[PDB]
Amino acid sequence: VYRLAQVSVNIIDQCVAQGVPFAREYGGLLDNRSFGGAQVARTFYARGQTGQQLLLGAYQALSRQIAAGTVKMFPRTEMLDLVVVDGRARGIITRDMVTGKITRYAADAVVLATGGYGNVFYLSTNAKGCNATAIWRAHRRGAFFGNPCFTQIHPTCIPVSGEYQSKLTLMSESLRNDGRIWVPKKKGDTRRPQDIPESERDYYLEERYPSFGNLVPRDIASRAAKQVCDEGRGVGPGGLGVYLDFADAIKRLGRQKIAERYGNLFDMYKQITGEDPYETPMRIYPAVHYTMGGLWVDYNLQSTIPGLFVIGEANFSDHGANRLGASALMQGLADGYFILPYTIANFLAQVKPGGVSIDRPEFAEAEAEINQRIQRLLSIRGKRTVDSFHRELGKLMWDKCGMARNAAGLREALQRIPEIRAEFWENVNVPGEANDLNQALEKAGRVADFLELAELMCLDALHREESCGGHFREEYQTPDGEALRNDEQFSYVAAWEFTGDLAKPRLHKEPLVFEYVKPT
Amino acid sequence: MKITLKIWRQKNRNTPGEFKTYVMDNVNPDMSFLEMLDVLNEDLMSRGEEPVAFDHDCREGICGMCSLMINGVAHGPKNAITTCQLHMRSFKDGDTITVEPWRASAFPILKDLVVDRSAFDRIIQAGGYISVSTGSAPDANTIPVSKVAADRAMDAAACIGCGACVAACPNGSAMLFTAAKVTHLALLPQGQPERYQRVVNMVAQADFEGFGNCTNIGECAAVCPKEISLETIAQLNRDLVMAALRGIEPNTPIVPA
Amino acid sequence: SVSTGSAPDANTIPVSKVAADRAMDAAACIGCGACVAACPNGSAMLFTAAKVTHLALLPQGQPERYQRVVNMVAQADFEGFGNCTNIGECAAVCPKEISLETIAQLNRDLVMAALRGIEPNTPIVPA
Amino acid sequence: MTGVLTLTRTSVGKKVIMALTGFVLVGFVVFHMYGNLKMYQGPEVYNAYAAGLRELGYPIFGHEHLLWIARFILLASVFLHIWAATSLTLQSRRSLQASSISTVRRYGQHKRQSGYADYTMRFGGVLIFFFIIYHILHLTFGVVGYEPGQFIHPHGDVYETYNNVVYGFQNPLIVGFYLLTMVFLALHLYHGVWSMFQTLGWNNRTYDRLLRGLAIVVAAAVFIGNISFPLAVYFGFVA
Amino acid sequence: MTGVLTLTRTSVGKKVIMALTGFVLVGFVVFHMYGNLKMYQGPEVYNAYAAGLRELGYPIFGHEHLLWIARFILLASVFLHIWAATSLTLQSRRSLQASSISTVRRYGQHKRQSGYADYTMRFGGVLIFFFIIYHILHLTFGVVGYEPGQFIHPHGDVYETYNNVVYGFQNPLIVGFYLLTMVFLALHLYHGVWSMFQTLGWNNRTYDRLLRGLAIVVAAAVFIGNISFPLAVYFGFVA
Ligand code: HEM
Ligand code: HEM
Ligand code: HEM
Ligand code: HEM
Ligand SMILES: CCCCCCCCCCCCO[C@@H]1O[C@H](CO)[C@@H](O[C@H]2O[C@H](CO)[C@@H](O)[C@H](O)[C@H]2O)[C@H](O)[C@H]1O
Ligand code: SF4
Ligand code: SF4
Ligand code: F3S
Ligand code: F3S
Ligand code: FES
Repeated sequence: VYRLAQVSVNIIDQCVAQGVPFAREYGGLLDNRSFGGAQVARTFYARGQTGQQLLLGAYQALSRQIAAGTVKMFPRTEMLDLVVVDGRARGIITRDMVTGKITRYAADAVVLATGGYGNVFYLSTNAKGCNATAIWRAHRRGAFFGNPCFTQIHPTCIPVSGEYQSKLTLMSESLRNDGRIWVPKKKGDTRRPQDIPESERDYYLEERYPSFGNLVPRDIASRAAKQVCDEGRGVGPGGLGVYLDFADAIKRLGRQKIAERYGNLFDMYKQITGEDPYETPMRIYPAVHYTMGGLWVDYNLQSTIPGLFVIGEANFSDHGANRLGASALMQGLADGYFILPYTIANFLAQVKPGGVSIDRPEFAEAEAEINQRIQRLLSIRGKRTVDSFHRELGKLMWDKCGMARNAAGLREALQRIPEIRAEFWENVNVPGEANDLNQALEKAGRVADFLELAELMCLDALHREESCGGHFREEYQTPDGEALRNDEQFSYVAAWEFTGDLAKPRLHKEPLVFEYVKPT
Repeated sequence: MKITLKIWRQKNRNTPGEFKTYVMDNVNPDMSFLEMLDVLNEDLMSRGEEPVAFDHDCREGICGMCSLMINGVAHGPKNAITTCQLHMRSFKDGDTITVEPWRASAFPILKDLVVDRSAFDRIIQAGGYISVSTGSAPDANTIPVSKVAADRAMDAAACIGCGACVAACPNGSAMLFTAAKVTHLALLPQGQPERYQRVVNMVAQADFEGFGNCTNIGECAAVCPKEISLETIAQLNRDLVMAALRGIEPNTPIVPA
Repeated sequence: SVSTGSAPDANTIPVSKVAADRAMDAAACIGCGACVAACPNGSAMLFTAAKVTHLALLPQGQPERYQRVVNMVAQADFEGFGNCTNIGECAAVCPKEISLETIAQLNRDLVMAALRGIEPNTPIVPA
Repeated sequence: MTGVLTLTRTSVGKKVIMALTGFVLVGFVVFHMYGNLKMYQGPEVYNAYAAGLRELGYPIFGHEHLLWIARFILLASVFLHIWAATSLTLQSRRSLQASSISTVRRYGQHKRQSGYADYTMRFGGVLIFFFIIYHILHLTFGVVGYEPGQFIHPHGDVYETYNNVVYGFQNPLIVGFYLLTMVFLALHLYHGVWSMFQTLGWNNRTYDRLLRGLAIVVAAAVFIGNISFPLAVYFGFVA
Repeated sequence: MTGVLTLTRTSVGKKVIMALTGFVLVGFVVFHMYGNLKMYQGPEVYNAYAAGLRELGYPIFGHEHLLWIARFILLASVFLHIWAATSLTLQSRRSLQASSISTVRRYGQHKRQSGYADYTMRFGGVLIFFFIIYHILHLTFGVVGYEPGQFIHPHGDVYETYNNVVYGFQNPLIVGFYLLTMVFLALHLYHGVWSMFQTLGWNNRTYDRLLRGLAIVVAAAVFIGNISFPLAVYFGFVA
């Protein structure tokens, strides 16, 4: 964490040099803003697309290196397995997504920068293709999964209009600083939300939780929202949503200044839902957003497999049980620019270059396994689609391993996950062929990995008999609803080893000692 | 809503394509266009037909993956949005919607609606960057960028690389994409040391990749999701004229890998 | 428009000794208003042009100079000052001998800002 | 490394060449319409204008020297214009041949929101090229479109340009050809006067509407004058 | 957001407009004095100059076309000049009105060190405006200051400008009005030739004295020629 905070300054220098159009003041110098809950203005931003401009700078540097010939770029290529030779990550097995060709690549070191597994819950703020295939294959090859159950949610997300939808668009939580969360008191109401009288509105988070008034943390408020929607009282096309109303703030403050504060958000909400939030209440619903778990890495950003380096969201690393705002972009750019160049050189200087080709038996075994898996997926020809199984898995994981977790629910999920996996492998429909642009095949592979990863996530959540950050156990909480830690028994990182049994992975504790920031 | 869909179906690059008709009995007005395509794909899979393949990652209008020519317009009838940001409330009951890929020589079709847009990557590789290595950057406040120049460069830099400018251009030209990158890097001081080279290289690459020329028509700006203006193209033109006055010669083109 | 804490190293941007000397010549304005009193039109052109020249001769004043002159000129109109007939009675009485080259510099800045279509902001209303 | 001649290397540079040669050609077309407006002034005024075109700056410049310099400039400008137009049209056709429904359809539907300037510019350019060839052969040389004994070539300093104009627009087919070319030249000017400013980079938000208005004014003036000429000659107003 | 037309928004921009229109008007005044110097060559040369002002570029431009373009430019320049002068005079009057000894006196004492350019410039501008009106009615139109049977209007290409001038400066009152206007126009030029350079920013320490000398030269030349004309006509030197 100190290393990340210490290299953040170099990150900002590099991004400004690369041409990232950060916000400037009128005098020409950089402009800072503050997130929600932060006491300093330490955030550098493009107007509303900071991540786009950061990735555009990084992608322009990558394009410069592609032109220089030092980097070979393989887009539309999905890594389907990790090849470990003599205990080292010596290659990968990939499938071209257009021609369907399986290719073997050999390297002296393998870096996994494959993002988070937040899509193990079907409904999430992540992109449609975001998956856990790379880190799960590395985990099955010998990498330890560090705190898989550590998942972050976003409070303010645009809900779904039906069972078809799988993506919840993220809305700046700041929409929670100026709105009131409510639900009609009648379980089934046909009236328009603006026509509902004040006395007939259930303003939960205000009637309950008098403390943290209008400033409830995202976890408590989102658990309350999920409970309300599960009780049948939520609003929206499927009942999964709550009314974040802005009527009283519009009446109180100036509509012009409210526009200056949330114009892009309101226009986007009206584009997505078709309802103007200046008159009608906005509808929101919590969604899984980030996964600060991932493959355990050491100070050198190296996993349990020597030569395998995991960076970005794919590793556990240094977000703890809750990732701060504007810290995942910081961590990714830090790992890429100012940490991995050193630690990977440290690893490579102690080994000889080359010596492993793609003709090794390990490459052939991994390729045969991948081919057999793809053929089996294409040959099942069941009566259920891939997204049906993914939706069932995500529903179970969001109900059982989501913002509210308990022992009985996690045990039920641990019973059901293998059943869903067996039903998938016996009754999934993957049309098409292997050597074609088969998007159903890619989805099938990702969901096949998700079905195994979810069991580990639930086992880790049942393991941790405490609440910390995003991981919330209902049996370990303060009377206010906040997370209650057990630093005497759970002050460690749980790195899980794949033992060949999906239900019985091996737990390896990495003790945590705090010499500079004492727990409190 | 009852929606009739005339969707381009092509097996691969070599196979000739055609229009196939699909009737959606029930379409939710709140349902997005890509969500409706997903429902159609699920129906096709249940029936045993080949699902329609289209590019999509973010479904937020920022990644640039979605690329559909809907009813003759890139990204659908509604402007300043993407295909993913287009929802079925923009259509009516009984409507017929024609769904197409991008049509351009430099944007080959790989599947029903999927298009190979790597020519944009090779345009970027031909100078669409600032040649600064990691570790050599000075303090982030060493060089002042005026708020106006920063805002204009952020206006140009907000380009999701969808290729809809190429698709809507009558000439199939990548002028808006190239001009947006040229304007983004030319409005900042950090892009001054290599700007007159960059535009030339980039323009030459757009010629090498197979894109057309600019007749100053403006359909590219009409369909741009990010409302990138034709002022970017005027800026690129100014840069290219200035580079010609300086005798700047394009480098070797970025050949594909 | 530079905020506290964001300034770079003081030797980052070189200011030539001639430009620094000219900007110090303009910056030496004590805001007495004697230019307004000597001006037959009651104009604040020497004071405004001194400030415009001081900030426009330094690199740090480049990012907002063409706006600034316009705004400042508009404010001098809004405050009730007269126009400049290039009489020069402003510079005759100036305690700090602010030259009429400052007004020529302001004029160049305003012409350049007009060519760029710089619209004056809303005026500073009194408190 | 070859200087300004690097413009030929890029399509944008060829377009800049088109913009400069179109500046020249637009200026000539406006000046030509203004000069030919002297038909309504009368035969004596029109023939004096025709003769004084050749005798331009006589006490200093020789006979037809300025006119031959202007002719060479026009020829070079129009040749560069046509060459660059051919190259750019071929490039834009190759840019659409690979991925299109046919050789005549790119999309099953392509609704246009910003004009059909490509179609009008290219077809009107080919028409204008043909018209320039035929019109040179018609009025400058009188080797086509004339009954025998109707066209009077210049005899020293005596010019019968008015007689040639009067006897030229008698066949309704020639009048229709001229009117069609003037329609397509009006479309050419209407797009190209704005587009040549946009091509050189001399455009922005605030002057875009002004340049569109200038394009409309130039196109309308040239169209009105250049269609008034043969219509008035054919209808007997000019005789 | 408006473009160059944002100059109307500021007093400094209005002064820049007045500097440009004063460039135009100073050029016209110098050229007009130079042309009117031809009256000493004789009636033939003066009338030829008057006629050739209309036939400027006859083999190319029609009659009075260049003259009418020059007239429109002069009218637009003088209208913008007068509008900006009125706006700025009103602004300075408002600037002085609130704090002053009276409506006329500003200070119980104001010892001037850099001349009286405001007084002379404003009073001379009003006088020059009145003179332009009376002068257009006098010599261009001959509807004032003439006995019945002395002004000859140009019907064809034959001009009697020399006769009109000779018959014009016969009344001593008209000669005195012209002389007073020339004195105030000399003061106007003496300040404004330097001032238009100072207003556009084209001034510094090194060229200030050179521009003051240029202003003196222009003012002296125009004054000497423009007072020589009516004095010589009145005294019989020109007849
Ligand atoms: C009467 C003489 C002509 C005039 C005044 C004229 C005027 C113009 C102008 C001003 C432009 C705009 C240039 C730019 O966009 O930068 C233009 C474009 C064009 N002209 Fe011409 N033109 C003339 C003759 C021709 C001829 C003979 C052709 C024959 C092909 C032609 C074909 C074109 C084409 C194709 C374009 C647009 C190029 C493109 O598609 O990118 N023109 N013209
Ligand atoms: C109906 C309208 C027009 C009329 C009445 C007209 C009339 C004439 C006449 C009588 C000539 C012979 C004089 C000579 O060759 O010197 C001529 C020449 C010419 N015209 Fe036109 N013209 C018209 C339209 C155009 C247009 C639209 C163009 C556009 C390029 C054009 C270009 C030329 C050229 C290049 C010449 C040859 C000039 C020369 O040889 O010196 N004309 N025109
Ligand atoms: C031949 C006619 C005229 C010429 C050549 C002429 C020339 C000039 C010039 C060159 C200036 C200096 C502009 C500047 O300082 O930037 C000026 C200033 C001025 N002129 Fe004129 N002018 C003429 C007619 C008039 C008329 C008709 C009026 C009023 C009705 C007028 C009123 C003024 C005023 C008030 C100023 C100075 C205002 C100020 O500096 O604040 N002038 N003149
Ligand atoms: C005593 C000196 C002057 C003499 C002898 C003189 C002579 C003449 C004559 C004879 C005309 C009629 C010719 C014509 O209208 O084309 C005329 C017109 C004119 N004069 Fe003067 N003038 C004198 C001073 C001035 C001055 C100081 C101005 C300053 C603005 C001026 C502006 C004009 C204008 C605008 C016209 C009308 C031009 C036209 O209609 O084409 N004159 N002058
Ligand atoms: C009336 C006489 C004039 C008109 C008749 C002659 C027309 C000739 C043009 C026909 C096409 C050949 O035109 C030729 O196009 C090619 C590629 O298209 C251009 O080729 C050049 O630019 C293109 C991109 O712009 C790239 O391939 C490359 O940089 C270079 O080869 C040539 O610069 C041009 O000469
Ligand atoms: S310029 Fe606009 S339309 Fe073209 S690729 Fe970029 S975002 Fe898409
Ligand atoms: S007289 Fe000189 S010092 Fe006093 S306010 Fe005016 S410019 Fe400043
Ligand atoms: S529509 Fe095409 S011609 Fe240029 S201005 Fe846009 S790329
Ligand atoms: S005296 Fe007055 S007119 Fe201008 S130059 Fe000085 S403020
Ligand atoms: S899917 Fe990313 S822009 Fe539409």
